[PDB]
Amino acid sequence: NLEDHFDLAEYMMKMHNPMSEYLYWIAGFVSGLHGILPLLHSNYYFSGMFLPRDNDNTQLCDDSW
Amino acid sequence: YRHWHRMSEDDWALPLDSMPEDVKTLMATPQTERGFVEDYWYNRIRGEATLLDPEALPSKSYIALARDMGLQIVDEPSSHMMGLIELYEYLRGASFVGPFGTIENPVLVPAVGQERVVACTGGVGDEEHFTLWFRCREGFMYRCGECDQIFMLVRLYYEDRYWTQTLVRDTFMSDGDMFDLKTLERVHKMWNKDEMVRWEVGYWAQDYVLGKGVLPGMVEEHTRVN
Amino acid sequence: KSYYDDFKDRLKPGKYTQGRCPQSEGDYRQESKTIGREHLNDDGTRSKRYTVKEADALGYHYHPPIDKKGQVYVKGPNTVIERGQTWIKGYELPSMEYTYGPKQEDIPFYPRVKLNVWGN
Amino acid sequence: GRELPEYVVLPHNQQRYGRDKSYSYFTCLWHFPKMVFTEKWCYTNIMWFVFW
Amino acid sequence: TWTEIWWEHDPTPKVAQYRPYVCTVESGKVYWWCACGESKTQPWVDGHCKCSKREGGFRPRRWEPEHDGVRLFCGCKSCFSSPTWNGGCFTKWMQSNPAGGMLYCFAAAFGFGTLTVYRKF
Amino acid sequence: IYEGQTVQESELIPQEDDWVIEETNFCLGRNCYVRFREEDDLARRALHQMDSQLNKMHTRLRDGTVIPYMSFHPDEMVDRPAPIHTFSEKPLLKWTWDETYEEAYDD
Amino acid sequence: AYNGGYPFHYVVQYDDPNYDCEADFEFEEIPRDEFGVPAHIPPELSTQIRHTYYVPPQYYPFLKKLGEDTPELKPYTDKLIMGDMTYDDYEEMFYKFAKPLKIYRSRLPLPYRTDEEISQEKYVNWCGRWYSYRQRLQGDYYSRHYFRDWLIGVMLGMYLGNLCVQQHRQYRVDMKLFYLEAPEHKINWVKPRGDL
Amino acid sequence: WPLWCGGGVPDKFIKIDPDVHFNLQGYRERIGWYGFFTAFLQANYHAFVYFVRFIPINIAIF
Amino acid sequence: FYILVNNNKRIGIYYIKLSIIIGILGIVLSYIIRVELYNSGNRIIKYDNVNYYNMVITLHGLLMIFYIIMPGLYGGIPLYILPILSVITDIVLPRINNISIIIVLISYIVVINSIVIEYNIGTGWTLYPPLSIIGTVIVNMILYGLIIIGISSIISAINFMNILIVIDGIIYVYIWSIIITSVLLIISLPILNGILLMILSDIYFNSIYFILNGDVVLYQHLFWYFGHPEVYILILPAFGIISIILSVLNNKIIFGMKSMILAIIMISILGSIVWAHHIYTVGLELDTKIYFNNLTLIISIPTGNKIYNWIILYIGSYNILYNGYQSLIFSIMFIIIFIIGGITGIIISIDIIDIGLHDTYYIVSHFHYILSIGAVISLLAGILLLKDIIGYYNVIIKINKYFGLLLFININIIFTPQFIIGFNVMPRRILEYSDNIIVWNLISSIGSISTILILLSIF
Ligand SMILES: CCCCCCCCCCCCCCCCCC(=O)OC[C@H](COP(=O)([O-])OCC(O)COP(=O)([O-])OC[C@@H](COC(=O)CCCCCCCCCCCCCCCCC)OC(=O)CCCCCCCCCCCCCCCCC)OC(=O)CCCCCCCCCCCCCCCCC
Ligand code: HEA
Ligand code: HEA
Ligand SMILES: [O-][O-]
Ligand SMILES: [Cu+2]
Ligand SMILES: [K+]
Ligand SMILES: [Zn+2]
Ligand SMILES: [Zn+2]
Ligand SMILES: [Zn+2]
Repeated sequence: NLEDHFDLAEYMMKMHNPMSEYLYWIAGFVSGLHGILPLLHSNYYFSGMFLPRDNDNTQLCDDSW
Repeated sequence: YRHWHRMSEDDWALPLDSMPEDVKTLMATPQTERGFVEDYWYNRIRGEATLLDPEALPSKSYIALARDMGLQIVDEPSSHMMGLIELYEYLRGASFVGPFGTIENPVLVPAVGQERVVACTGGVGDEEHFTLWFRCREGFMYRCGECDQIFMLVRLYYEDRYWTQTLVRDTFMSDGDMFDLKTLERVHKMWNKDEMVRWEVGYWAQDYVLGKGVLPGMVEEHTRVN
Repeated sequence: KSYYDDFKDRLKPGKYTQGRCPQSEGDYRQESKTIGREHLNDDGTRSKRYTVKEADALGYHYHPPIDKKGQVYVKGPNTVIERGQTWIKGYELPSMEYTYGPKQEDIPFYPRVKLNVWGN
Repeated sequence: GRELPEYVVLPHNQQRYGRDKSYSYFTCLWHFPKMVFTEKWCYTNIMWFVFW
Repeated sequence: TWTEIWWEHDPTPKVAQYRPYVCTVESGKVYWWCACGESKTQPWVDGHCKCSKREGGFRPRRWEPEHDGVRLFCGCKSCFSSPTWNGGCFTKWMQSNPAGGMLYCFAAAFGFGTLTVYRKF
Repeated sequence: IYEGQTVQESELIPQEDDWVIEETNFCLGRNCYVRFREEDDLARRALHQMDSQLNKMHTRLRDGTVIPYMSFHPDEMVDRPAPIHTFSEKPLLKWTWDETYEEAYDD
Repeated sequence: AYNGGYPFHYVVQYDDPNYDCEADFEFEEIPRDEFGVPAHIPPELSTQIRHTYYVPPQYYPFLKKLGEDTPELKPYTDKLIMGDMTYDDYEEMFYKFAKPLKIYRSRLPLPYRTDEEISQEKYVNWCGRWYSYRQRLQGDYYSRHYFRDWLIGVMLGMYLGNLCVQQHRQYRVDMKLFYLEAPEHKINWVKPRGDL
Repeated sequence: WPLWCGGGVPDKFIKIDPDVHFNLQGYRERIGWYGFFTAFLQANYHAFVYFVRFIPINIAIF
Repeated sequence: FYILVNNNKRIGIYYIKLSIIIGILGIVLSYIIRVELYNSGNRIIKYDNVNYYNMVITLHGLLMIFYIIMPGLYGGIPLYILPILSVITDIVLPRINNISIIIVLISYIVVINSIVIEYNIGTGWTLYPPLSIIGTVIVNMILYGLIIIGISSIISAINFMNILIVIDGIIYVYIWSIIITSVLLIISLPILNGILLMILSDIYFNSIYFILNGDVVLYQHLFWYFGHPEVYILILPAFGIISIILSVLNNKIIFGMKSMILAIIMISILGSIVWAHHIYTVGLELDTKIYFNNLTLIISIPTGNKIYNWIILYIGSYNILYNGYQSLIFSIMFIIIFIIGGITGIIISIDIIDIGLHDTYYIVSHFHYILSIGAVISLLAGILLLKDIIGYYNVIIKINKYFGLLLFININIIFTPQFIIGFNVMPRRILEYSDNIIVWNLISSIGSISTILILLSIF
């Protein structure tokens, strides 16, 4: 059939449902979260804060904020 | 061809259990209306009926003898088609090498469709260039942009069909006089008598014309267990 | 000149985001009921039944194409006999304006030149 | 062997589909959540997956 | 020197100028460049030169800018990037006045040598 | 190394004094994204795509022969975008040699 | 010369008319070959024995007619009549009379070209030769120009490299004077800090 | 075998008609749930044949 | 269907799609690293969570090498065009091709799941023992991923080798590039599997190979016997692409085709015998060091021949053709960038220079210029060349001079300063550093944030 000639015919003929694209981007977004979420979780687990304050592991001036 | 695998047993002959049981209608069917199995057994029954009648062979012309065996007398039209068919089949698993193409004699590119991908490598020796691929569509005399080698597409097309051995046989072969069942019976009695069958195909064929199970031992031959 | 103005008429701006109405206003997920379109959805995409649930490669809707004589339909060439010779007229593709839109005029000239090869 | 017409006239007169409307960079930020919570085929597939 | 000593079957232009012509050009407009060097509306074809009359293998050279701006155009009529200028006007001049070419090249190399040596040293 | 086809001076001699090099444009035309009609369905948009293939285009010379779209590699010979099944009929790479046999000729 | 001499397909005969090599499990029946040689006579011996085809004498007049109509075929038919045709003789006869299929170029439809176009064939060939002449000459011209230019790059890369050679040269001179004259070099200066 | 060593089966003795063997449209309704279980079990005859030949030696080792 | 498809061209698309997805995780990890290194102090990782940084650098390396660039250059472009270049209908082993991509995805899920569930610790992507064998279960999970990935790589290599049996045309340079990478995989992977099994034995089976009286340097030999062939398994497909692009876009036949092919074969043989240039500082024997240093410098000869053959491909091309296409720019940029990476490789090849530059950010910049810049750009250039054939859209890349310029400038801002800090010296695989190295680290960090922003403009 003419519809079956091209692989991924709906996408190539520009008729595909946009949800397929959204899922692909969502999947990539979830993959990215696997580097950020465990960072926050591990920081809180061993420190009690989700993220540090720059240079809070060193001596700071009295007025430092 | 080198690309084909090993001959099957069927490539030599078919089992007699594949003979159509309605022999009377089989021998009356026109060639264009006979299928592959029906055409095999029409030719074998009729061809062996004439070959197993020695006294009539010397008086039979080659035109009539070829018709009985089912062989097609060759002519330029059919030879052209068959030749281009076999050339197409050979090129399926073989290299494509030949003389340099010119306007007088273009490179012949056989195809079934309306297009076939072709590459030009130029001439021989220093005139050979890198592969230049192009799509050879029908109805255009192609010229390589580099060496000016002329190409042309040849289509194996005839009347809404492509060219096959079956198509060539149907289009050019003409059915002769209708096969006479009396000849089958006469030859049958010649080589099959007193429990000796020296024409097994004609013993089975005569049995079917008689209605299946009539001749001695044929009911036992047709009784199977699985 | 502006070549976009030549085919502006063909390009009518769209109404729906992503070219589909809300499924409530029209259910594009269902198979079309139009005769001869049982393999397509309402929006024109191939139906899951045709491609997945009842795919022919899995044994559904078994229909051998080849006929008894081992033949399939083939469309012949455009043959034109002339000057004591049978000719075939090749099929020329439509004007690129029809398929792409720009009007095929004022095309820059790119001459034929054989391959640029290093010599000596 | 099946016989079909050259064209068919549909019973409805709704032009449901067509060219995309012009979209901006962040159009997806509202269109995607709209599909999830408003298109049946999307939220029935999500609930089915979560439940099982 | 392709036309001069190697190949005698291509048209050979006349040098209008051994310097590029500076012109303001607009995107979406097509310009026609003189390839014979005899037009009086340089760098464009005037309708009376060889290019306009399609004489002796001379034809106008079509050109169109992508963006608006000021572009340099070939006056020597032999630049590799013609109609645009890439320095071939100076190169062709050196072929015609090799003594002058050496003077400029020495001066350019002298400046380049001094600056690069002064900074690195 | 390849340096073009060899030419004999006899082949460079014209049959008329006005012969020059044919000025045929080998720019196929002006193109852009293939533009589908909204009215066309999936089947008819497939036909549209198949009719916009640059590799099916050619340039016809003064003698009626056409120089086709050519490429160094067969990757540019399939329809764009690539269909599921491309080379159903095996592409033929034509080699040339000087060998001949008598059966091919007739006196 | 293929498969060790074993034919892919061969005929086997059995004396008992109701014998089945798959159903029966008896141990007395000896199979025969196509010529009828019992299996217990080894191939090396049976292949030496000369086997010839015997047709019924009623066929002799037909085989005679074939020889006369085709004199090249007569010697083979005579062998068959006289019972001197082996399998090898039959094979020689078979392949001797096999002919290749013929293709006629005069029957091929041609791509459409007008009579005006057909008269321009010499002109187009003439243009092609001049294009090949110009191509070949340009190859020599370009090869000379660009490979010569690459020398400018060598010289530019030799100048820029020499700049770092001079810097390195001065560096080594400076290093030799550090421990000898430089006041930056200090001895009996650093004292141990000690543990904190 | 339907390979070089053998060939096709005569029509008189064919028992699996492809027209009926294929065309699985709504086959689950025709076979029912127990039929579905039967078909799954019968689809693994090849794997069953192997396990019947493989297990004994492993029992001996054990 | 989607997962059941055996089409070789569809599977090629899957490989590119998955490489981009997994690539998002890779780039995110890179941003974490550069953010942390912006100054001295703790910025986004606590001092009590320093183990996370060690895991970030480990996963970054492993994912980018085995789950992104290798699946993209050896799985993606190859599976889509190789059967077409070979004028064959489809790939020789259809079912094997399907399982290979599924295997890659399953091993990726295992790795990322191990981030979420296991304690986060790191031992580098080179998994040196004894550190690798005294760690927690996350190391066990990573080992399973590598072994599973190895299965996919070897079966894919078998698939490509079978093209020699079916190729109906001429073996083009690109086809030669993939075949040789396949050979390199068939010979190197079995050795890797063995040493990985020994790491498992010590982790999980109470083996003692990597404790006293057992030589830990043994692992480094077997690992790098696969390690360096891996870097050429990742670059050779890129070379094959560069050859096609330059010839096609410049309309020039490849010059010295046989020398290109024989250069690829040579690089492979030499690359299979130079692994110990990664082990210069362990204390190997003088003659061994001299052998490996000598043979390592030889690899430049065949690699140099290919570079110069590419240059002449671009030289002399017609001026009328527009040269601003992204694919052409990337192909040219590869030559300019690869020379930088290779030359620095020759510098580090001298062992005495290497003593100073081992385990410093100079090594980082060296292999980034080749992989993070050269290999990435080659994959982009190859996909861009096949845009019409592949058929993807909804991106502005094909003609985007801004993207190319911004990428080139900013990528160099990241890694050029890493060459400087190599003589400062700033060790690798560290997060805290002395205050006098902030300037260069800060400049590179500004480069990383900028490159990420440019990745958003393509959409
Ligand atoms: C490096 C980046 C930058 C790169 C730049 C350079 C790029 C250069 C160009 C490269 C080009 C490469 C080649 C491209 C070829 C494209 C071919 C193509 O389009 O094929 C057609 C193919 C399919 O089209 P089709 O043929 O119409 O398919 C029809 C379907 O088969 C059938 O349709 P259907 O509707 O029936 O479909 C079924 C559907 C049914 O779907 C639905 O029903 C969906 C319903 C809505 C759901 C929406 C998501 C909801 C999420 C909720 C989250 C809640 C979180 C709450 C948190 C709370 C916290 C408090 O889906 C499913 O049922 C399964 C979906 C599974 C996949 C999605 C998975 C998502 C992530 C899951 C994570 C799970 C983690 C678990 C962890 C557990 C731990 C314990 O297209 C796609 O799949 C889309 C591709 C789109 C991109 C193409 C490339 C474009 C160019 C590049 C753009 C840049 C991309 C950058 C990367 C992404 C960045 C983010
Ligand atoms: C694809 C990636 C890739 C490529 C191609 C290379 C190529 C080379 N690499 Fe590699 N290298 C890596 C990836 C790569 N490398 C990685 C990822 C590491 C670190 C792994 C880790 O430690 O964790 C590494 C580490 C590494 C080290 C370790 C340094 C250290 O541990 O302290 C060394 C030193 O020998 C080295 C050398 C080389 C050499 C000599 C080449 C040669 O191939 C370069 C050849 C190219 C040229 C030489 C330029 C082109 C040729 C010419 C221009 C000809 C003229 C030039 C000359 C005559 C010299 N590399
Ligand atoms: C090919 C693999 C690869 C790639 C692309 C990169 C890309 C980058 N890497 Fe790389 N990196 C490694 C492999 C890679 N790296 C390895 C193997 C190590 C050593 C691990 C270890 O020490 O144990 C390492 C280490 C490493 C460190 C050292 C941390 C440390 O150990 O102390 C740092 C930060 O300085 C860093 C930064 C970056 C940055 C900023 C980018 C890039 O973000 C730069 C910007 C470029 C882009 C954002 C484009 C990338 C896009 C893609 C990859 C997708 C391509 C897909 C298609 C084209 C379909 N890397
Ligand atoms: O590793 O080079
Ligand atoms: Cu190495
Ligand atoms: K820090
Ligand atoms: Zn040619
Ligand atoms: Zn003029
Ligand atoms: Zn000029």
